[PDB]
Amino acid sequence: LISKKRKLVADGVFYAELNEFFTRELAEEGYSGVEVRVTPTKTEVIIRATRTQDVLGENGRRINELTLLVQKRFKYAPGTIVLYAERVQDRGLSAVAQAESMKFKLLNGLAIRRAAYGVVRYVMESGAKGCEVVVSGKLRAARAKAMKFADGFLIHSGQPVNDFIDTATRHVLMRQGVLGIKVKIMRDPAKSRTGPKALPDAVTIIEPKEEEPILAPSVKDY
Amino acid sequence: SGSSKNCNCQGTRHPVFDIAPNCLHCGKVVCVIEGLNKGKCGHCHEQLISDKAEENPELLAAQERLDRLLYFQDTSAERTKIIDNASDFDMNQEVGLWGSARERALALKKQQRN
Amino acid sequence: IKIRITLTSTKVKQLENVSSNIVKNAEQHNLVKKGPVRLPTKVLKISTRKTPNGEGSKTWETYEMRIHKRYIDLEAPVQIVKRITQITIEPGVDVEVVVA
Amino acid sequence: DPLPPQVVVKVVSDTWIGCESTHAISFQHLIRPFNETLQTKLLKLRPLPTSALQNPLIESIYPFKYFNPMQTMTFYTLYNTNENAFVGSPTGSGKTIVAELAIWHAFKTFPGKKIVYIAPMKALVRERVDDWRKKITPVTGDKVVELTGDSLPDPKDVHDATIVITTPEKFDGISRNWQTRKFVQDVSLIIMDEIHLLASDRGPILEMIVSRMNYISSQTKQPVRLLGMSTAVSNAYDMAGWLGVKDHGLYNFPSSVRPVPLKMYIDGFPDNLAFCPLMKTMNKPVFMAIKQHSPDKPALIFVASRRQTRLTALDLIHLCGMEDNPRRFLNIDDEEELQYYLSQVTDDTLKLSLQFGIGLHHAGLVQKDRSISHQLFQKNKIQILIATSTLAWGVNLPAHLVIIKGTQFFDAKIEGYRDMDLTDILQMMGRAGRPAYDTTGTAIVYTKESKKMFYKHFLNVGFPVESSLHKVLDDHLGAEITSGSITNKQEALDFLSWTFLFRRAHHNPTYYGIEDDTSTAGVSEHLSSLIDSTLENLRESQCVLLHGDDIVATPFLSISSYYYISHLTIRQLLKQIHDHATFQEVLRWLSLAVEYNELPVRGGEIIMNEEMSQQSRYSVESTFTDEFELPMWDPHVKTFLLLQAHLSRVDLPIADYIQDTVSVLDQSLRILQAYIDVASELGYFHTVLTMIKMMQCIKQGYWYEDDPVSVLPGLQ
RNA sequence: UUAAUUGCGAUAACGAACGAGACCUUAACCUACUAAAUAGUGGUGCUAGCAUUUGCUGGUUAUCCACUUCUUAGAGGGACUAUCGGUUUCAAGCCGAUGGAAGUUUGAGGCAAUAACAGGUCUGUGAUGCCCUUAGACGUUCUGGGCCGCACGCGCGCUACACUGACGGAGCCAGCGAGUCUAACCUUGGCCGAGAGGUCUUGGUAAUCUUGUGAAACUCCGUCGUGCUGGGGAUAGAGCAUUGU
RNA sequence: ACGGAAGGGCACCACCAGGAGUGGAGCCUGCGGCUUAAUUUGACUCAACACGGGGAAACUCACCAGGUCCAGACACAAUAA
Ligand SMILES: [Mg+2]
Ligand SMILES: [Mg+2]
Ligand SMILES: [Mg+2]
Ligand SMILES: [Mg+2]
Ligand SMILES: [Mg+2]
Ligand SMILES: [Mg+2]
Ligand SMILES: [Mg+2]
Ligand SMILES: [Mg+2]
Ligand SMILES: [Mg+2]
Ligand SMILES: [Mg+2]
Ligand SMILES: [Mg+2]
Ligand SMILES: [Mg+2]
Ligand SMILES: [Mg+2]
Ligand SMILES: [Mg+2]
Ligand SMILES: [Mg+2]
Ligand SMILES: [Zn+2]
Ligand SMILES: [Zn+2]
Repeated sequence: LISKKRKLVADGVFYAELNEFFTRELAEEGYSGVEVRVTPTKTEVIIRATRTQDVLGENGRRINELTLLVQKRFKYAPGTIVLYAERVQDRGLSAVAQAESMKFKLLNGLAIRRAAYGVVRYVMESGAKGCEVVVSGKLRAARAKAMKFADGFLIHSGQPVNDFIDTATRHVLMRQGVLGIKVKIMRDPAKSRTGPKALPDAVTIIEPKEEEPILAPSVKDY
Repeated sequence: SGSSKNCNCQGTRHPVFDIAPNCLHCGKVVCVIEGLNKGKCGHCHEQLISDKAEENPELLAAQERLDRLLYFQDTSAERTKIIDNASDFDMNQEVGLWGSARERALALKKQQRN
Repeated sequence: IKIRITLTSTKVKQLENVSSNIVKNAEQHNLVKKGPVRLPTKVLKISTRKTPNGEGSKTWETYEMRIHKRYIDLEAPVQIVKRITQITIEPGVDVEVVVA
Repeated sequence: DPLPPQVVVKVVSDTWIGCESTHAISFQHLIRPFNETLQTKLLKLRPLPTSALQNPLIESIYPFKYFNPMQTMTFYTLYNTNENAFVGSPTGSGKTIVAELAIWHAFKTFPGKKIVYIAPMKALVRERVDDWRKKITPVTGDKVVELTGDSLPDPKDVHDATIVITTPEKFDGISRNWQTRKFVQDVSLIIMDEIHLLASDRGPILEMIVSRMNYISSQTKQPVRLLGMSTAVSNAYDMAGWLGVKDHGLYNFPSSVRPVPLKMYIDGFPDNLAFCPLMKTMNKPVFMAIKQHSPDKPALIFVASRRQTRLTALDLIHLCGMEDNPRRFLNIDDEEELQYYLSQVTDDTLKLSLQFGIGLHHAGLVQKDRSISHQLFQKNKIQILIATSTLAWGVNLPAHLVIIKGTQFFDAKIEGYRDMDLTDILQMMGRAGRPAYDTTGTAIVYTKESKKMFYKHFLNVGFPVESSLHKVLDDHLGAEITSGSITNKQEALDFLSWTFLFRRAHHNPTYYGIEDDTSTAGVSEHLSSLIDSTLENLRESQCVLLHGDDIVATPFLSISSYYYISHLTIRQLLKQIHDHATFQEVLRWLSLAVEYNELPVRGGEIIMNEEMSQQSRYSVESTFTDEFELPMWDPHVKTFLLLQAHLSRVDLPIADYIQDTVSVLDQSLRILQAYIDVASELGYFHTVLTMIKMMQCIKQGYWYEDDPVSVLPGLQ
């Protein structure tokens, strides 16, 4: 018995707690976000990752223990919580996955300039309208500085930033300190299919069809 | 209990009364709620419970196969099996003899005897 | 029987969707039906300083969470109200039913 | 049974390492129709045997005192209540005693009623009456009158009849007259059996009947009771929601519980023979199976086609030679009595096959020859009862083993071989197992490898029953609406509302061909488009005139009830009628009926068809000319020549044409009746006079130039 | 010319991108749609008071009947400076009047570009490199102090220095919010006590109960009277309770 | 970039026309200073000073006078029923 004012708040924290658990466990499984759907007597959780086999494993081994891990912490009875595994559509258009790819290249000794252009190039090739990757920290020297890499064009103000831009931030641990990674990807409004299909300032006019003058009063009887 | 709530579910949504499963007069099924709150039939108001040679013979025979019908339903999990002519039917109870192969070493010993 | 169903989701467009098929399910079944009642919107506000430290001009941020709640009343035998609850479940729309 | 979290499809290379690609598919499309209702066998130990019925007349009959245990829920639920209930009864587990609950239901409340029974095939009709002529009528004093296409009883007998058994097609014709036929007013309960055949051709005929009583009950404001008699049906909820049953009562028992347990075996045969060579490969394994599984007990084999009824007998008898007794299990010790039964055998296979203990039955024999294979099996004289799949609906044969001899019977509509539907072979297992004769029964389902896995997975589970009305949906739309009940298309949506189609169309849009949207709104325009299609496909027949949203019952549509009308036939011959119709002209018109297109034209019949074309009084080449010219293979050409042979009393070259002629002559009277009503409305007196000369010639088989005196017996 | 590199334009530039704007939230307008005992309105029932002659004020949850004007919404509309008069290469635009619920981008906000500060932050983080400590350890925990200490200098503030007042009686009006489950929250009501407060219950997981939050400033009738005075309420002493070991 | 250089346009964190105030008094509170065993510390013009969501009796607590515990995983060697 909990009031709806506190129930929804406690539901969002459950989503928040469950979200950070996966990003710390499936960090090498390409975790790309989670969704929680509540049904009476049956609670289901949808995991979205790039590698559906690793999340599942043989006989659903990984998903079973992950489902069982949630059971112990949240005091949910067996048969009430069930986890799913689903691939992420258009992996090039998800900022979280591409943020991991940027982190992956740096830890292997790859150059900062070439690797940064690699992330933005794949995102652009995947149909994204715009992409921006920001790297900050001690790059080649003790004196820290920021290096921004971007392509296409990204809006910065107004409501459509929420609609069209996905932002991902991933800390990177290196021997010289911490390098910050920020990734913003702007998808094409023409493929949104949820809400707005274009920018608020885009006006498209249907071309009228010309028709020659009849030049004579005539009747088509029936 | 004296409750006047006539539960005419006939066992659809409630467990049936084990002692009085039905009405002996008009066949109405009496559940546990219907049996508890009243000992009389819901429909024809007949008493449900009164306050082998002698018994009718084929009446006893009817429940013999009826219990088998319940037994068949209870034991229907394995009745769906398909014999086929391509199934190995390992016949092992739950494991291949603890995942260990020495029972056939006697056959190897027998072959050494040969 | 006086069946009452309350819906307390945050996002409204699906909440209006869930209350859309329920109301037409009753009339299509020829059921005495009470219209949906939309309670006043609950605005949960948290105001806090933006800065983590104590330095800078005193800029304050306000965050809002909206709670939209409706209820629909139904009067019908149990065998049709029991065939309502198991359906019309969509993500992030809390649904409960109370009897009598 | 415990649903997994997901369904996983894994593809892996065959040479490389790690070349893996996995997909996890979720299924949240789980709605209440997507379930198995079922009923667990509960503890209802004490029955109500006979004496607990409170009627001495009924208790004095039916000497069965032990009450049917497999009626666990049923017993007296429908004995007193007036609520519709659905009963699923696997095998012959009460098909007779439960069917008599109609009298127990409300006949005591109001006697002298005409409750109507319905059976899907006329084979059931004969046995549903003959068994009850010494069981109900002599004790209840109530007569029962058969209503079929071959029996035309006096209406007074039908009005005073108590029970009526009728196929759904024949009930349709009398049900076309609901407005003016005062006979149909006493319907309080309607009972029909074997109702899961909606996937078959005759299912749509029965399906549209149920919606009729729903409209009758709705407008007239009194309930009409129903009762569903069938076997285990997967989608019980959808049928429950269409039959109009309430929560109190639903009978769904699986095939697991039966009076006799059933054993089923699967075998595979190579995939390099299409239909023909895979009888020699399969005939021999049948012989070992019969001996292995049915040493001294009856067997039963179901061939694919009519000719395969012979071929299996030819090889099996041949293979029976290479063992102890070639005439094994003849069960005829008396040689003098042996020749007694062989005397009545007519010809062909039965003459030289009945001595081997193997019986044959197919629709090519004398009407008594079909029975002869049964009485011998009735007292277990012959063992093998090789027959056609059409015999799984008629007399209940107490056999032990059923053999599916091959599979994938031929279909003429697709000019190819198609998988057998999972409605007939499932019922075909019901013949296996003899109640109170043997403990358990066996079944074998020999099939090709590609279909071998399919039957292993789904034979026990079964499939949902589907509605196939939308192949003939144009025909039966005007069956109930031509009376003038609906004038606008807005309520035309309501006319189809309580049909079974919506119970599966919205639930299973994929089966019916919907591919745009699976939602109820998405199907709404699709189902309306079919309704729009139905009315527009009637426009080119100039039977209905549209005034926008309004429809008009034109005189062409005036004759749609009171008589069966195929609609599509009207437009074909609409531009041919004239006042001065000649005898030759009408003879062409009679063979032009669409209903005659079902007549099969066997291979090579064109050679013999051409021979009698010149021998006929009116040759086909001189009759079917220009736009009306037809190919010689077409059944219309064959039907035209068959009628002339009957009029001229010309002996047919083969006995196969005789059966076709009987079928042609069966519908000759009713088809010719259509032109009488059409010409009467137009006032063509000359045409009407010509009509009377036709059936007189057809009935006596003599030409109009022949002397009617010669028709008398003893005169050539 | 605009709030605007906002536009008209000119033109060795053409064509674009970010920002502004658009967008989003909120405030007002609808006797238009769907409504709503968790909001009301009118009437019909039972009933209290006065006039009694037709009324007025009311009370009434299982007394109903009908409605959504007021109240909440969901889906819509509504404003684009509309019409007109002036001024302007007579272009963008601006001023004025009428109409309008609304005409300073309608008001107010959210978001809010590039380049930077060696701005703040290691005391929010199990975010951190390096350094220090690493077992009478700078770790943790327990007891008691301190962060309040007072010669003094500053900033953010609250009370006023009075009759546009103070004090005593009555009049009596808001809106944004919040509230208990393995807890003990918001508390109406009866009783006791100057008061603070204490006891027994009640309703509420909440448009329904606190709550019409009967708030204060304020309104009216009385006392005081230009007096560091019934302005002012620190500085000090004694007593009564609550929070909490 | 700067100019006590010019030109054009803007802003009540600018001014005019004013309003209400702070600075004067008492007190709450933060900062410096002094004191002390400690009076923990960050921030030095706008862009700190009712700010660190900092309204600290114990906790918070980081300072002081003292007393416990080890939560030193794991590996290696030693003592050793
Ligand atoms: Mg009253
Ligand atoms: Mg003008
Ligand atoms: Mg603005
Ligand atoms: Mg920080
Ligand atoms: Mg301090
Ligand atoms: Mg300040
Ligand atoms: Mg208020
Ligand atoms: Mg004073
Ligand atoms: Mg200004
Ligand atoms: Mg001034
Ligand atoms: Mg002041
Ligand atoms: Mg500034
Ligand atoms: Mg304090
Ligand atoms: Mg302290
Ligand atoms: Mg301490
Ligand atoms: Zn019950
Ligand atoms: Zn009874």
